[PDB]
Amino acid sequence: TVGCVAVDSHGNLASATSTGGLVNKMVGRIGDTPLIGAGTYANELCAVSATGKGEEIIRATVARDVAALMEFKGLSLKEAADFVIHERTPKGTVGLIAVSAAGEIAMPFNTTGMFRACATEDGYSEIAIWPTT
Amino acid sequence: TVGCVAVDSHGNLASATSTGGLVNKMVGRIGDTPLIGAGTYANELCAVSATGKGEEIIRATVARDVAALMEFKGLSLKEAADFVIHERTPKGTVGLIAVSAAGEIAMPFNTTGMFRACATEDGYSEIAIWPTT
Amino acid sequence: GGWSIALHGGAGDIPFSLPPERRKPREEGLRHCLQIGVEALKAQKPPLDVVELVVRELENIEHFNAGIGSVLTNSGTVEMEASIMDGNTMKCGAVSGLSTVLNPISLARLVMDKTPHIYLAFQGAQDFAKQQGVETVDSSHLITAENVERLKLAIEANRVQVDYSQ
Amino acid sequence: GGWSIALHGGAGDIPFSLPPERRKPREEGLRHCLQIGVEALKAQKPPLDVVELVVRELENIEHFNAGIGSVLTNSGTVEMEASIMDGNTMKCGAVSGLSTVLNPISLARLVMDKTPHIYLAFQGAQDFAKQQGVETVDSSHLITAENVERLKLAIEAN
Ligand SMILES: [Cl-]
Ligand SMILES: [Cl-]
Ligand SMILES: [Cl-]
Ligand code: NA
Ligand code: NA
Repeated sequence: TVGCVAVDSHGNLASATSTGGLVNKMVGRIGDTPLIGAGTYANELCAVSATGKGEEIIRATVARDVAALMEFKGLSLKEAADFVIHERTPKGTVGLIAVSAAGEIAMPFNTTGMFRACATEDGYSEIAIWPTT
Repeated sequence: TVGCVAVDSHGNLASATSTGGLVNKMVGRIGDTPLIGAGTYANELCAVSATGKGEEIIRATVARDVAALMEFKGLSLKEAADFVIHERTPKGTVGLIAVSAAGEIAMPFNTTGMFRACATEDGYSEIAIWPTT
Repeated sequence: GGWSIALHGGAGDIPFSLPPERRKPREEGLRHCLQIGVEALKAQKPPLDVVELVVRELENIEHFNAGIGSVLTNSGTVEMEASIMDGNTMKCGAVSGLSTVLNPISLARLVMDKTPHIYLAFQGAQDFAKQQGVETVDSSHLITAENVERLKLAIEANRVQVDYSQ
Repeated sequence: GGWSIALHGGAGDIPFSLPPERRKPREEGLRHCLQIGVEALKAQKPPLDVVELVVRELENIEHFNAGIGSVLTNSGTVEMEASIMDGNTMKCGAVSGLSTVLNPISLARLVMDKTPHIYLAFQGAQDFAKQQGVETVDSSHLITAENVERLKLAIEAN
């Protein structure tokens, strides 16, 4: 899977995700990536793009949940994204990237790694593969 | 679109939705019915089946928002169902049926009418088309 | 004490002046299927089994836009979709792009339980149906006059319409 | 106030046993696209435009599972899917079951923008692509020999 989430200084959010899916998937099998709410979601509050085992992301509606947690329970982007990845989804099945309306970046994952990169107008940028340490 | 939601004595909840979709849809067009969290969702807390303007159900992730408003903001089935239907969807585009773990039944809709029925073990029944008014 | 059930046959723009021919069969449909859901719960079938049972019956009402009586594409063809979800296990199953499967909801179930996937669509999902041996019918058997007539009106207006449209 | 961007090229089990020849072109891939998206935000392109543009490029990198370099079905075929969403409008687009389409995400944008639907799939998505005149290649061109061997291995592994 590949994805990007972006936000300007006025909090206009967006998400885009794209994949070839799962190696050896049955012909006709659809995953999370094209399901608004699972693989891809973007709001007033935030934007999200997930990746990993499609079936676990569909089931946990992870892109919507991060937004829903923020709005409905008041959690920050980091708390919400962490809850979905490290609580309501199985180890080794899913990673996500997100940005908030205010510019916040979260990139949790419960897999061994996730090819990732991020940056801000204020100057920050990492690229990574495995968890930071 | 057709659908049915049911719960037993133990809270075991389930949901099913089926459709031809929209009249005159482009070939290949996917609506809300086959998406989890959009047209169909079921949970610890509730089960939902939505119906109407597919795209408008995908956009608002209807079936999942209901469950999510309940768990995360504490809304009852009734309040959550009314909120998604009457405050987050353009009028004349969406109805839904839902039941909760504890037996509650909610059948709001913002269309002119919705073909619907429901019953409880205690003895309630109702067939209906238009709003009670 | 225990169970509740609800069901629907579509939400849309339904006039108060829905003619008898259009109204009685839908009202009858609702009753027939509700009796079946209630009896199944009374006999304590698992709720997941009950919703598949009731939707198969809703699918079989020619006056409801699912299965037999599905609305038509711009090409005048049939493409049915369905999903099902067990709230106790989070298991789910979905299908899209069916043209000959008599009871789509039951293929959604089959995908749930018999496939490491949740969602199958179009040719691949007819392949699965064939493999699983579910009932398939000539596409024509799914088509109703009412639906052909709706397409026509929608097709000259250049609109995408809900089955229940003025 | 300031812009931000995040991007990925896949999550999963990525080994400590990871060779450079597979590590570096993914690190270069990620760096190249970060710069493409950052330069877009600096020039203050709309976020929606920016995520399509970055995802387009992430697709064009043969080392990620999307666009060219997509993984294979049990029949050894390419079936690609994408989705795009604007949070300020709630507008959505999605495609599935694409095989000859170079930048699926750009086709997902077109459904959003040119169609009254959110989601088209398989033969009908491919029809729409053709009407729209988007870049199609034929499907050999999307199949890396990394993914062919990947598939064979997964089949006998089951
Ligand atoms: Cl996947
Ligand atoms: Cl629909
Ligand atoms: Cl009534
Ligand atoms: Na029917
Ligand atoms: Na690629």
